[PDB]
Amino acid sequence: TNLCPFGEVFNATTFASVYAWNRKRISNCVADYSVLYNSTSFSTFKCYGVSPTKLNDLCFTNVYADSFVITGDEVRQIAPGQTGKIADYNYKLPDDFTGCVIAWNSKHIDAKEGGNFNYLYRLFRKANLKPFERDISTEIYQAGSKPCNGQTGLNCYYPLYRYGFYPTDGVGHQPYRVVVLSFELLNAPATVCGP
Amino acid sequence: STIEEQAKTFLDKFNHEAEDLFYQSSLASWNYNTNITEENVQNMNNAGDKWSAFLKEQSTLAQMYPLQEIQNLTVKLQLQALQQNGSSVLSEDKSKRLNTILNTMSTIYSTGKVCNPDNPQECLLLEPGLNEIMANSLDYNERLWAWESWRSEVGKQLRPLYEEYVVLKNEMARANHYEDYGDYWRGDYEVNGVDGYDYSRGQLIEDVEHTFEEIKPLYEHLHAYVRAKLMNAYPSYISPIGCLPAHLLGDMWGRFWTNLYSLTVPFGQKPNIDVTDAMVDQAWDAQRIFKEAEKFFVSVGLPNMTQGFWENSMLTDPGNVQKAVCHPTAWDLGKGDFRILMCTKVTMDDFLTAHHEMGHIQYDMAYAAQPFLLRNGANEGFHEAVGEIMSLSAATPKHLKSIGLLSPDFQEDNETEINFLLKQALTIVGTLPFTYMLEKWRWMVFKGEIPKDQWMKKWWEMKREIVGVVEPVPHDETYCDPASLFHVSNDYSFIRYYTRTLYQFQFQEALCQAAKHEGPLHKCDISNSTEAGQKLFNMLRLGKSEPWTLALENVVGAKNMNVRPLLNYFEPLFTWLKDQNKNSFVGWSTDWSPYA
Ligand SMILES: *[C@@H]1O[C@H](CO)[C@@H](O[C@@H]2O[C@H](CO)[C@@H](O)[C@H](O)[C@H]2NC(C)=O)[C@H](O)[C@H]1NC(C)=O
Ligand SMILES: *[C@@H]1O[C@H](CO)[C@@H](O[C@@H]2O[C@H](CO)[C@@H](O)[C@H](O)[C@H]2NC(C)=O)[C@H](O)[C@H]1NC(C)=O
Ligand SMILES: *[C@@H]1O[C@H](CO)[C@@H](O)[C@H](O)[C@H]1NC(C)=O
Ligand SMILES: *[C@@H]1O[C@H](CO)[C@@H](O)[C@H](O)[C@H]1NC(C)=O
Ligand SMILES: *[C@@H]1O[C@H](CO)[C@@H](O)[C@H](O)[C@H]1NC(C)=O
Ligand SMILES: *[C@@H]1O[C@H](CO)[C@@H](O)[C@H](O)[C@H]1NC(C)=O
Ligand SMILES: [Zn+2]
Repeated sequence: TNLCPFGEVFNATTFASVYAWNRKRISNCVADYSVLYNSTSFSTFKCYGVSPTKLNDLCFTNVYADSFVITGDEVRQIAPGQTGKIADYNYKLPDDFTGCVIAWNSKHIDAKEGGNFNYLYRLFRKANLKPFERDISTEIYQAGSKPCNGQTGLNCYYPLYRYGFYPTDGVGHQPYRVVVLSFELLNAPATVCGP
Repeated sequence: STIEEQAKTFLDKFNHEAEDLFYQSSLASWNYNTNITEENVQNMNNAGDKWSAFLKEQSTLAQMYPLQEIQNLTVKLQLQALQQNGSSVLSEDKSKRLNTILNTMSTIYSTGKVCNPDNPQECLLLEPGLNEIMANSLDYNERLWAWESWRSEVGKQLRPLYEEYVVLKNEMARANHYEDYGDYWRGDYEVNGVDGYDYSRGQLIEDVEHTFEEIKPLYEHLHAYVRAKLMNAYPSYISPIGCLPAHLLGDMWGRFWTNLYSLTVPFGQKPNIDVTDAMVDQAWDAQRIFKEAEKFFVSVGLPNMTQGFWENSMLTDPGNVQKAVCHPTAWDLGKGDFRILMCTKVTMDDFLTAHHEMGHIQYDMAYAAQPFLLRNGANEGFHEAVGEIMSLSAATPKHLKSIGLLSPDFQEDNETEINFLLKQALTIVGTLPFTYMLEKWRWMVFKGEIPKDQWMKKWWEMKREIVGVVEPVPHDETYCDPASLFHVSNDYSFIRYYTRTLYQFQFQEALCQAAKHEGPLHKCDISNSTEAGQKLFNMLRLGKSEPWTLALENVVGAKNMNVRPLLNYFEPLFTWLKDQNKNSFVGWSTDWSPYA
């Protein structure tokens, strides 16, 4: 008689930045997934391996709830087979992703006059991200060939740069809170089903 | 590990750091131009100084990426606009005096006041004092006074400052590998590295003079037509073979002959359009003017204005809580922010400029996906050209009766069309000889073909010959008459208004060609034809990424500026002017003067 704590993920006080996206696994509970789609309050509700068609009637071993904050035109990159600064360097979904991508505009909380710069992202990286990999490194990105020695400079840039979230920003630049539900199946006890 | 890939990463850091610094620049500049205060002035200056100091920071670092080893053209363009030294290759002391000249020359222009010797109690500035006299009065001496006293009391103050303005601007120009400051301005049209669409700086002057030679037949018959019409309003002053006196041209400089319509209307007993009053009876306001303009663009397949546009832009006068710069502007602040600052009233002139200003936003929103340094028109004349074509399609009765603003039973005949085209020629055709002659004077002054002790003699030598306009009072070298215009004393290129005129009729012809238009070109209205809006959008989304020679062909089908579409727009008037001048004298003699 334990419902899966989705309120701790969606209704959380503060959200993580996409470079340090926060994963919270959910197990041994009951999930009413149709509650999320029967809300009409989400900007993006796209499922890729599961169907939002009242298919809480199935079980999964473990489902993970990744959450972060990105721009409006950057939630397009939260999808299988996508590229870009978020998809390549911050958060990557597999080409055979099985789950749902949920997002909603949050300019009313994550934007303030004068600019909200608490959220940031990764702009440079020596290689792309494999699916569900996270990088929270702060090592200086060597663009040239001279050793940066841990210093910014010519062709040596700090990898993490800030988001500017103003209330007058366009919809494409406004902060959007994203939650990714990744359902996983193994030869395992199939913890979470949900009636 | 190429210089090209190292520049792509350098441009990545630039495009992301400049977005917020440029946003803070204009977001603070917006709160001044709407809530004018010395507090908001310094907020506009502090935010604007840090942005310009950032542009200097990145430019010197961008200099360390030589374009000789780079081959990607879009990477070349962003670095070129960034590697631009500009006002910084000068010394650190004559850069301050150069700006001190620019700030003082602009101050004398905007604060200049003159008074009449018959009642010195009231004193008039240019706006709205002297401009109203030059645009409404039929008194020869009242126009002569306001004309002469402006250049004799503020223009003479600018002659020493302009003489020092020419040398400092030329020192900065040649220090940036240019021939002169005029050759620095012509660089906006230069294209290198694209074989088949290359266009150098010297090629502009040859093309400007070439297309201008094919306009003179139309301008001469327009010049001779109004000259006979002006002879009826000024009988003892005009001569049927001489040039037109400068103070009888509609405004202070004669840049536009628009206000001469009441004196030169062909069929003045035919009804004017002037939908202004019909807007007041229908309880129109500022929002409905722009809301109707939005529906014009969505009819040709263009997106609707952003939600922040209606939320943030100021569309009417503040209402006695603030004071603003009511000059119509279109704002591209970055971060997907677009605004329009214009204190609109219920007027047909404001209803058309609303379509003109919203046309800028549609251009601004189209190249938003482009990198920061490529978010601008193809050249200087592209942005203002796409704005005019929106008012052209909106001003025709084909569009006015469509939105229910003109009574459907309007006597639309061949006489009303001549009145409309004559009104159009006074504004459009009348400014071309004024624009070209003014810019070429500055072109030859910057190179040095006009000595300092003969500035005003050669200025009026080309006024009499090229423009067909003679001064009413002889001016020695103590005068500075070109600087009595805004664009000359405020450091602005002026040839942009010439190419803008020719671009807007190459655009309109090509759009109406794909908009299923039958009949004369001047009666076209591209709305409801999404095929025309798509052919226009294919060029707006490019921005500065591809050369203007290629971007022009994406719509018109020609790789260079063409004058034929302009002449065909006014040919129903051209042939009408030919017969109305059968017993008149077309042309002018340079030796005649109203002072003899
Ligand atoms: C110049 O560089 C740009 C930037 O990489 C090249 O364009 C891009 O093409 C890739 C696919 O290879 C896309 O993922 C990018 O989104 C494109 N970016 C832009 C800005 O167009 C372009 O092809 C290069 N030009 C040449 C001639 O090689
Ligand atoms: C911009 O200005 C700088 C100087 O301010 C120009 O650079 C010089 O570059 C040469 C190499 O070609 C050096 O030998 C000089 O020492 C540099 N001068 C200084 C003061 O450092 C640069 O070429 C200019 N770039 C453009 C595009 O005009
Ligand atoms: C979040 O809170 C709102 C009310 O504040 C509630 O309607 C919604 O169901 C909550 N979401 C979750 C996932 O519990
Ligand atoms: C104008 O700016 C001042 C401070 O610079 C502010 O106190 C005032 O509220 C502003 N006016 C409006 C109408 O926003
Ligand atoms: C704006 O464009 C959208 C396109 O998705 C359309 O659905 C909407 O009705 C338009 N609104 C207006 C006011 O034009
Ligand atoms: C465009 O079409 C609509 C209906 O489809 C019509 O109401 C409107 O008057 C048309 N405008 C023009 C300029 O043809
Ligand atoms: Zn404009």
